[PDB]
Amino acid sequence: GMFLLQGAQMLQMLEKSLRKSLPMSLKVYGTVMHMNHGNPFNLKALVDKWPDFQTVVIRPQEQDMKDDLDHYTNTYHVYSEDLKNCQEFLDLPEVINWKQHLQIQSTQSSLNEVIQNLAATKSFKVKRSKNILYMASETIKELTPSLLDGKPKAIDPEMFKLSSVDPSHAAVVNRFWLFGGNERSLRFIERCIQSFPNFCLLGPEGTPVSWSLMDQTGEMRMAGTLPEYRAQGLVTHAIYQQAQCLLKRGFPVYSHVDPKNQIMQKMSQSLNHVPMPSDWNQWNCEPL
Repeated sequence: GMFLLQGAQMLQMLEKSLRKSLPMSLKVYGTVMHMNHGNPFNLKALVDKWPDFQTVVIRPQEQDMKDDLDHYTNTYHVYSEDLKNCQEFLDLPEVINWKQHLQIQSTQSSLNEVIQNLAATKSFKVKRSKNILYMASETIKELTPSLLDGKPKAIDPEMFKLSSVDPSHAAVVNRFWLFGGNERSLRFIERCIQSFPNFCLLGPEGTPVSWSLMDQTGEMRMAGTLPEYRAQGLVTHAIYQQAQCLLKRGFPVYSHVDPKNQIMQKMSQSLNHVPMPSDWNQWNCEPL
């Protein structure tokens, strides 16, 4: 079937039900926690059955998804306890509109089978990004304790000053983001700057030299450093502060790393972030 969740009590019941599917449900779980704290991206949660759902999809509002090319807006967060149910649920046009350029995100790699099946029946092509999921040790201990000083090196506070990311910083974030470099990615970065608590280190003339952001899933993302300032652990500082902020507010701290990126794996380990067994996935889908 198809049921729309509404209000704090249902979103809390969904969070509780997803705790035993961590870390595979983490991409959804983080999104739902941020939906329950002001729903800044104006998302909605769909399940196939309630309360005993098998598949959950977080989607945006139809009337916000006007640009068929804007896969940053057209993002769906999925977790399923049964791949056949999942395929039947993602087959419903009120759940996912496959006629747009879209992204599916999940910490559950097994969904690949479902998405490759629908690629044939809904006539889309798919490109998959698969990365290493990292979680803070504090978040593992709170959420998945059965799976279980991390402070950055001191830097000169006269040279580098911790601030928030300003909207005027969006273009530099966009320039360095692996998934950015265009106007659609710039607008998405600007929505993350408006919506969430992000950190940067300012150098000469309040130019950002290193930055840490997060998106509507709660994941820490879009972090970067100007090339001239790399190898001074500036990015460790912005990420450390962003994580401390989220931990103090009771949110999960998690991120992902390209398995080829040795520097960012070592940076994450220096903060006591742990690689998890369930990969981070994004499927970019567009009509043939």
